[PDB]
Amino acid sequence: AQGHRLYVKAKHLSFQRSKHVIHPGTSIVKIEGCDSKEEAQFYLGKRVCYVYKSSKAVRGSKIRVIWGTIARPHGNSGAVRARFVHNLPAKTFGSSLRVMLYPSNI
Amino acid sequence: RYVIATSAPKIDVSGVSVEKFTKAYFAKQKRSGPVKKDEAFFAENAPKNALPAERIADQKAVDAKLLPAIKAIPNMKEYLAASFALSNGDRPHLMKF
Amino acid sequence: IYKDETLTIPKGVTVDIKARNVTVTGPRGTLKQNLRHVDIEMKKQGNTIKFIVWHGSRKHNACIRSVYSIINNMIIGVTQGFRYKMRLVYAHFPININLTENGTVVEIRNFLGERITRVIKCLPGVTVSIDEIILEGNSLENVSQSAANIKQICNVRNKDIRKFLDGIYVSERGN
Amino acid sequence: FKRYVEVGRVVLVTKGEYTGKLAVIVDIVDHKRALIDSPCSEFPRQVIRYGSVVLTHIVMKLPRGARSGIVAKKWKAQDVCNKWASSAWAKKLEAKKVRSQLNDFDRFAVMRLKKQRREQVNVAV
Amino acid sequence: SEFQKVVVIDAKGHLLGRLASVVAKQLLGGQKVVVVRCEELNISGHFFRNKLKYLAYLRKACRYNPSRGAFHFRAPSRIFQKAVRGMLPHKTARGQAALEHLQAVEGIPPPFDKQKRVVVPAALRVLRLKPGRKYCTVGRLSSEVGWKYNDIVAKLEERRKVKSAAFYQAKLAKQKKIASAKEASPVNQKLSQFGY
Amino acid sequence: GLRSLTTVWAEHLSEEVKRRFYKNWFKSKKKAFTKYAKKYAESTQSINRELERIKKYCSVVRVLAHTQIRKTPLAQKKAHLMEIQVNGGSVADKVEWAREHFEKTVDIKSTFEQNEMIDVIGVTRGKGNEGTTARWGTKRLPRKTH
Amino acid sequence: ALKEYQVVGRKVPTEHEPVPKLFRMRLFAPNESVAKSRYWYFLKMINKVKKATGEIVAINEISEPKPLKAKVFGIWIRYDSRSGTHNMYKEFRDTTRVGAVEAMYADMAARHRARFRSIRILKVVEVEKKEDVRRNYVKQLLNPHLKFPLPHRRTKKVFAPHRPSTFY
RNA sequence: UAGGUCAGCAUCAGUUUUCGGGGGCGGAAAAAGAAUAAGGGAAGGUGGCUGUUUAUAGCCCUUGUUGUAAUACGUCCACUGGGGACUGAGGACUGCGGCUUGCCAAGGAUGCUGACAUAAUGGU
RNA sequence: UCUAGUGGGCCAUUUUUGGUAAGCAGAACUGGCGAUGCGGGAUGAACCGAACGUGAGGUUAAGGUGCCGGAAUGUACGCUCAUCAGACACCAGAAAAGGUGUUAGUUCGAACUAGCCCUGAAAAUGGAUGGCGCUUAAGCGUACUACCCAUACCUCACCGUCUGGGUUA
RNA sequence: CCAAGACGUUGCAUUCUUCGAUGUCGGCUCUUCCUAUCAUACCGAAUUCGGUAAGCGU
RNA sequence: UAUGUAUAAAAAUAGAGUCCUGUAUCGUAGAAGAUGGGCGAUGGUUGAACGGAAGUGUUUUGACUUGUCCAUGAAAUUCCAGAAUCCAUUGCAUACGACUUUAA
Repeated sequence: AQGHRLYVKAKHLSFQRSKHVIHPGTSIVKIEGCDSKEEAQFYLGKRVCYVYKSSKAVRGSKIRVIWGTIARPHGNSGAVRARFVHNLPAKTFGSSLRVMLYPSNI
Repeated sequence: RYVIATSAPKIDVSGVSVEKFTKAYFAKQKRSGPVKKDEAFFAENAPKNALPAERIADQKAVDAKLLPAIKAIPNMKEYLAASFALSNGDRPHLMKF
Repeated sequence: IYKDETLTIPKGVTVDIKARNVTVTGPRGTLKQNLRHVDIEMKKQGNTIKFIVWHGSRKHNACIRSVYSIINNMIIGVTQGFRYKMRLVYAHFPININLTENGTVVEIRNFLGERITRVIKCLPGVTVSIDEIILEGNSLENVSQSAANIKQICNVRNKDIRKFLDGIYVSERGN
Repeated sequence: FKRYVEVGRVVLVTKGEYTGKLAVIVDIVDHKRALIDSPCSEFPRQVIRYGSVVLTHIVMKLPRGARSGIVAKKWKAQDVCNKWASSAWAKKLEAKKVRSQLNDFDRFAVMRLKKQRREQVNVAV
Repeated sequence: SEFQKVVVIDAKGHLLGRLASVVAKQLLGGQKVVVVRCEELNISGHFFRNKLKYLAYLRKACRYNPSRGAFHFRAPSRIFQKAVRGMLPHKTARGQAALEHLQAVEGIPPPFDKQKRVVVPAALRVLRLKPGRKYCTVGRLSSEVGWKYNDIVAKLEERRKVKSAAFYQAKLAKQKKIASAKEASPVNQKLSQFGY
Repeated sequence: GLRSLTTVWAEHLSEEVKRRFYKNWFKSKKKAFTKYAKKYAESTQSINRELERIKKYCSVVRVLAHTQIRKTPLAQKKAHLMEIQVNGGSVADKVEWAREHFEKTVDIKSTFEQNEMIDVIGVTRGKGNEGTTARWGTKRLPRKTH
Repeated sequence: ALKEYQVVGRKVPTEHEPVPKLFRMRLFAPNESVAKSRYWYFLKMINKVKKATGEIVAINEISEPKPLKAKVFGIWIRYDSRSGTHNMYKEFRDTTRVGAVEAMYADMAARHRARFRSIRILKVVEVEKKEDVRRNYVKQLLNPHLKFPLPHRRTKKVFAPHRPSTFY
């Protein structure tokens, strides 16, 4: 069953914020195995998606997806910043995202 | 942007013509109309219908021309038949393809 | 950078210091002590024990000689043991001493005429025998603590010390 | 202890641009620094801190404050090269280096070969 | 960085604040965390100072209805949870929901004694405190402030250690047989130049 | 803390103790412990495994006892039931003592010895709602109070 | 980040002093601007010459001649404190004068809570003879047979699987 | 031929971010160091017997040659190779330039495609 | 030229008067608040940074990066063990003198001089470095990079005002 | 703190709020906290004085 | 909220049973995993005892073989998506509920 998962696991940490002001437009994403801004440089520009399931089958499918792109690194620990077509809901903190391997440059 | 160029040994493709593969060669049919889709439409196309014998012959010809190289290099036929996949503990920014 | 002390291992059989615990076994007996309270190297090489201190301050270095003395005392106890003899002092009321469990428990009665019997349990490895009481054992610290506990039990309260000299005091302490 | 910071000890640098390189303690500047050298041309004589190196088990005879040329000739005389490699620690390190340098096709070949290796699982009853 | 479905952490020899901060950040990351052997947690500073701190904690209570006042839990697992709770935004639904992803227990109960227990190097006493610095164990601190199941856990842990040791001997024997049959295979050298 | 591992009942339970399980014994079909009695008769091995489990794992043993309230001059007919901790001897001895005493009676002469200092436990007589003068013993305020 | 600077300067020529004397100082500062600032600071307090009425005639950076040789540097400084009445002499073992001075600045700040403004360095000299060294710790480093265990081993990836060995 | 909604890449433009390479110049025309010739020196003293001066280890100081050495640092290139993001205002032609009359990255985005033509996007 | 409102002020820096003192009274210069949001000081009218049309992107100030909280459980060298340590200006308060505390220094074993800690130190609902906690710090001193973000700065789009240049086709 | 406990020395009015109203002393009653301890407990110094101590009483 | 829902010694740290962490080991090739065949192996994956700390389990006793070669098939998805209560009764209780009783 381990012949799939062409993506990389990630977790939605929070929004771009100060102590008291948030910016929901851009999200902070922590990619598994990425521990520095040098490693995050590889994942800049990749397509990160949030997959979720809902009751009503739009297109006859139970799964909806919010697409997005990795924009720039964040901090020294390898977290990146992402812009999604629809801003991510605030309840998806700690939810898992999927970072595809494309647009590839390797 | 949707390929990963692996460091696997190259395959000899000089012996097959590639000038016949053009945008017009792969182009779809014109529609110019919003009306589309049908159960019969899905029954149409498919591998069985359409897929002209000319396309069949080119695929057979290029396939047969690329067998001798992949048979010469050991472990390439099974490598091509396999499917790439990421497993636990694999970091794409570290591994080199 | 380095402070070193050397000690000569006696005829004791086992001087094992595994896991920083000294299980010194000798002809008299086997005494086990824990030396993990101090980060000191006990390097055993034949019949020589080396205590080394690396990058230690004055307080840390002062514990090196303290550990050396403790090891020497343990070796002496495992070789010949420690015996302390205490002589009871009575003026008017004689002091009655009772030994229980082969001297493991000492009961003192009629101390300064008091009717309360003071019962003190000696530490393990110490045996008390009979106006002089001799406590002998392998652990010198345990023997000294038991003697101190006996002296503290036989204590005068709310009385003039100069006039009331009744009590039990340690007379000699040797091997 | 089996690792003592002394003149002549072979050390493996673990932090900095010279990570993975082998050197020898030529002098002890203080409790936090030491002057090291290596016969390889890519490694220059320099003063390094004890946090960026790990003490290997190999100790080679070397006079205090030897020049690089003297260090190189003593290194060759006491064949520290391939003496470090004789240890299983070095063999594991080079195995990790080779494994990292493996490409996708090599990983697939490794998968097939270790599949053939795990095929046996034959044990006496 | 890696994501596990549940992480069982052996809390032996760990520092209360250092582990609680690591755990609290992991819980906010959406990861379920189980902390076992909370009675072996260590705190910097000598015991008497830690005991006085907890006695200061016991002093806090409502002047009306102490049943409304602060609830001072004595169990080492509950002490650790309190430290984590002070590091989570628990009054908020986000930080409250992140609490039920944490399960701190004393000893290693049956569902977790058969599972791999990782440790946190960022919170280990040996890697964090200079040698010679006095420290106390939460288990002993709890036993003096009211916790009354210290020796039961010690007995049950001793029995579990014996059973786990017997399992390890069985696993060692099986692994020894596998290793012995490993070298007989000729592939071991065919994989040598690949680093395996 | 302590956790009740399991409970083993006697084969035959009197009507007095069965009434403890019903709020309305008159209208009930009196079906309590009927299937337990059936399994006790047909297969005693399951009971034996239960007793062995108590001997092997349980560290505290308590006998369920009920009082023959029909012998007392009381209009109440539900027998009072309680757990009495069995101290003394090994856990195996307690279980053997308990099992061999199923359905038998224990007299207070065996337990208490005509001079023992015991504790008496019970719910005090209810005085209803009371004021702070009677409930708490505060001083009565002066006659002039408004 | 310090750099040793040789600064030579003089007061501007005047009718009273057609040929002013040249004064040179070796002083440590992060850059040339601070080096000139401290240089005028010392001259302003000693020889009655202001930056307004003086000029810097030469600026030069002095690099360590033998930076690959372990040396001992003795530094005299005029420490300034809450009382401001203190003269200190300290010895540091290092390979360069700049390194020794930087180590001195950190040591003074750590022990006596002294800032860059409070400390002024009277003189830095190289001690070549071991018997001239009067500091016990430096002499201990001068022990011919120096050897000691490696201290503070300490060796992201949170949640390690095995207990660290943290030993040899 | 032209046009609806949302997408993907390409070639450009404006703004910015992030890695890398080649080169010039400057400094004690870096300091060092290496190899190779000399002189001198002592040790925290190597071989030789606690003591001495390169031997059965070496180090330091001074000077020459290789050397017009290299590297680092500072600095500049109207030198150059990548990766990412946001933005596309304006609407025939005018201009300033480059190329060779046409072309061009030169006075603000076009080109090639696909999916859906949907409640898709958007609104409440 | 005509006219409105105002003709109770308050705070901070530095200088200062009366006063035992004061979150006290009275002045002088400048900047603020009143009339003013915004980022930081946990919180606060005048403290620090910065002054504001609607938005996108980038970069910063003061302040910060263990968790709460966006951002290094960073690097280098040290000091500190506190039986109710310490923790960032304004600021939420403490002293002389002391210590078989310890780390250093200066001078003839001794006297000292300096840092940290402790003692001096002594209240009333339970309780506040903001909380949790922190001890080769997540404390204190100093240096060094990387990083976080204001409505500030920069490029751009749009709105309005003002300003200047064109317009008989 | 200092040495001849003297001599010294260091510490533990204003009018800001309320005048479209905050019920104004004492006793009685009842509760709780602080310790700068009267008694009780524990030691220590020559019925006399201190240390820990606010548990209980007053 | 999953995409391999892979991993069970206890310990000390001036030591542990080779060490200097798991970047390791276990698993991984096949229409999201087809239909056949030859050799090789006799392994591998899957459809009664033990475990009470929260025993949720562990252990043991018909398909599928990628151990190794070979032959068909994929496409035009032609570039990302049987009880309790009320009614009744009781006074061991009681403002009212509640409580303790009795009631076929």
